Amino acid sequence: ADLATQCMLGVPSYDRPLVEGRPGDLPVTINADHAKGNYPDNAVFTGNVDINQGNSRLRADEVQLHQQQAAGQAQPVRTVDALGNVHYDDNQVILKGPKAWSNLNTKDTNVWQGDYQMVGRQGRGTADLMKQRGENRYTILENGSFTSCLPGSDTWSVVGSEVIHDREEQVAEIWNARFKLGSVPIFYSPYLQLPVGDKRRSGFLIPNAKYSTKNGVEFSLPYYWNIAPNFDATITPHYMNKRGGVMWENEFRYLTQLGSGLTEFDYLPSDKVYEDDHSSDSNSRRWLFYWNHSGVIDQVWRLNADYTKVSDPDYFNDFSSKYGSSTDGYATQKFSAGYVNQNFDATVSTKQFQVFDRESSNSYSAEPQLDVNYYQNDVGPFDTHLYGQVAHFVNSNNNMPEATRVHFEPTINLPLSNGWGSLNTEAKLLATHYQQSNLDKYNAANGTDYKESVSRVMPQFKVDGKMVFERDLQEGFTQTLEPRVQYLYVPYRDQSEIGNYDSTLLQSDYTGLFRDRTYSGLDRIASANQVTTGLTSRVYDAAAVERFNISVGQIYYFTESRTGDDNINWENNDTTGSLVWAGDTYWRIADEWGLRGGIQYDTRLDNVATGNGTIEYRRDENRLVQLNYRYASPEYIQATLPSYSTAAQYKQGISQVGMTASWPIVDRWSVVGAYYYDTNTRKAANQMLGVQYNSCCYAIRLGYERKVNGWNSNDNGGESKYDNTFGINIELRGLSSNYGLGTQQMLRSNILPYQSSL
Amino acid sequence: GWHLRSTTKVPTTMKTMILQSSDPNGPLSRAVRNQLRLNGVDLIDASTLRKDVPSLRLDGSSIQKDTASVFQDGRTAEYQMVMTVHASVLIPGHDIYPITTKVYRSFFDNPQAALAKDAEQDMIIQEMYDKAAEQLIRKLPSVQVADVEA
Ligand SMILES: CCCCCCCCOCCOCCOCCOCCO
Ligand SMILES: CCCCCCCCOCCOCCOCCOCCO
Repeated sequence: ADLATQCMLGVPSYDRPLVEGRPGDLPVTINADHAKGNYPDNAVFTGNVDINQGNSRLRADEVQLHQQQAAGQAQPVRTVDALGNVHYDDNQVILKGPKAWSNLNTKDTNVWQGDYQMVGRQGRGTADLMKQRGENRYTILENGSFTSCLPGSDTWSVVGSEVIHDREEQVAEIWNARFKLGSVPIFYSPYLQLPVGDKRRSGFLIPNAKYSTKNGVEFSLPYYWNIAPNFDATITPHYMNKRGGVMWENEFRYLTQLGSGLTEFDYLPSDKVYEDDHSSDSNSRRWLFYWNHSGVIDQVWRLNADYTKVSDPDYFNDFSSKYGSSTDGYATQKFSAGYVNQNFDATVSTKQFQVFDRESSNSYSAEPQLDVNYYQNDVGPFDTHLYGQVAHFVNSNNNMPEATRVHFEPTINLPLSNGWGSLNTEAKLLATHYQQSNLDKYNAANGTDYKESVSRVMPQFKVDGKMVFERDLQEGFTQTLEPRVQYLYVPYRDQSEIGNYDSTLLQSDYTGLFRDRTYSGLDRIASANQVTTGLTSRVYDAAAVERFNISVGQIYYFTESRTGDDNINWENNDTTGSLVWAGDTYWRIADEWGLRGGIQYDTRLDNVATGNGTIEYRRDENRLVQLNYRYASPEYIQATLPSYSTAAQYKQGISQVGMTASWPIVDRWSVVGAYYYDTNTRKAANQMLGVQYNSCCYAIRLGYERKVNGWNSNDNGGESKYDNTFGINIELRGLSSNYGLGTQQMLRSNILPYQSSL
Repeated sequence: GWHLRSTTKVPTTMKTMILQSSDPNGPLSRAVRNQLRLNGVDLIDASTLRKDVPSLRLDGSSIQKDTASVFQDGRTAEYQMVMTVHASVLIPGHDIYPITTKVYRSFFDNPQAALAKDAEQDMIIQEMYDKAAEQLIRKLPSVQVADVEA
């Protein structure tokens, strides 16, 4: 619906001609039945007196005009008095009162013991003295009671001895303020500020309450400080009961020509629970430093920054924020600066990490890492590319070996196209040099033979090609068939003397089947000798809109992909043949509803690698439902992730069903539900139930979230730890408005958020 | 033995096109103009007459990385990435035509070798851009057939 229109029902519409300017110099029209005395001195109108002046529409029973000398210079003191039944109306606010007064030169109007109601926008009240001074800019209220929600139920109201509504500065100042939820007062303050406008807040202070199982009773009262119309800060005292103390959260948004950015800094001086769990030292302070930055200077310069650092590896597990959650397994600390033009681009960056584990944080870090690309799209029929990289890798642990890698990779391409299809021949070269150090210490432990000066040269030959066919269907629908084939060959090179720094197994999507890489980075390159064949059938309608599509792929191997250190734990020992299979699909049906699917299968695992399927009923903007499902076989986990399969929590793999419900029961309350459930251990991993009360001038929301957090050791093998979380949040709004709802906001908040899958 | 050449031959009206964007050096922009170069489309700047020649304006892109699934300990199993791209076709005298596309992928996470998983991630992003560009090109005939008399 358009609730705004519903809230504009009680609010007057105001007709009348809109006069541009001020009704001060404009003449005064007086129409009544009765009118005695001296007109420019002591005038007395009676009997349905109607006085108009530009936008000033006044109607009363008796009106008196009493003047002063105003001699010499210059104007007349035009002083208009009003005895009884004064009904004033204009383009801004309707006033009703017994006794009134008005000076039309300075446009200063006074009304004693009257009631007021805004026009065009919500806002009413009753005051002992209602005044419009300062050329109808400053709205002074002596002994005033103000409220926004007009009829039905006296739900809330603010009373004050001295209230001031400024229109230019756009603000409602209140002296001796008292807030009421009807007839029962709660808070009293010597002074308060209620903003009417938008930019540059410094609004009083709006708090929020929570109730978690780990922190207990949580109470946040975040301070807001706007410095300048580009950057500002946001402090946040966050009282925690079980933790026993106030956690200070320092936000800082900024926006400069060098780019935008955000700086968060949470801090907790003393933690009792963390002290009891870890009494190795008296130091029990827990903090979080976050810094993000995104900048594009002169379209050619690119300055990006993603820095995230915590104090203890168990921070995000306990404390929850918009910067991390219990699902995070490590912290990312990357800085990136690059010059990207058009045919050339050189980006240098430093990558560091922070693994969230008590004793297994042997993660590497690039320091620095230089990337360079140089293109040439026209060398006759050919188009050439040049890639270069220099990366110095180090490790936090001084036991692990260090390295200095210099990679060079030229790529010559030859595109051919005619009409029914196309064929592209790509010949690439992969040269690489390694200067490794601190090897003697790691030469022990396990079977390793890493040398200081290593080199590697691997050529690559690839031939891609795809065709396009058409088959006409019924009632305007048009089907098309896209067959695709790509051969790849790379000779074998023994890489047992080369360490692993940025190489891991990938996932084989339908498009990923046509990828000339087996691992990530440039450390482990497989001996390619394969042919990839895939089919892509698509279904369009009469409006040339893709409604349906389906793809199925198959990779055939002539010889096994060897690197020289293939320590992959496969189920069987199949080396050749069609090992890798894939299949994606997408359905749209109508304007609403839809379907999505993706399946990856491998014969060496004797079971499907991955399997995801997501269906969704989406309207257009809000109120929607989603149902998803994901599966990852134990063999996949065993082969791709070693040592993880040894544990009991990563052994069974993945097999979960996701639920997301969001359909409004009443045209006021917003119902929100979610349910992620595992089928392997038949236990509910996550679930969320939230509700909201959107009246018109205020809104309270209650959220419930039960989720899996950590793993419980010992016991009878071990089980999953469960954590519940209640949340009471209150937002006023309705003033500057453009809020309320929540629609889907409440959905994205769990450890497994709701994504828009159409 | 059915007729070949499908998905509607890239409109001869838009055989030569102008590309507009806030960040022409961005990955999305370069992937788009490269995908245009692939389909045999001429790219000319907006410094000429520009009367019959339409244009393609890139509104903005947005990549969303959320947790798709988790293990039994609460830690992330695999992340699902969603690249949302907004665009608009501007034909001189035929108003505008909005084009919204989305790319969906996913990949497993490994803290131990985060760095590797970072590189991989970047690679994924690149591909997700390219495919996005493809998804932008295939939705052009809809804009072509949108030009109706009323
Ligand atoms: C029984 C007939 C209704 C009785 C009055 C109707 C005629 C209205 O005449 C009122 C005359 O007063 C007009 C005052 O003019 C105000 C503006 O001029 C004063 C300064 O410019
Ligand atoms: C989206 C925040 C909630 C909305 C209320 C605050 C208003 C939104 O903008 C505040 C932050 O944006 C910074 C303003 O942009 C800088 C403008 O001046 C820069 C030109 O030098």
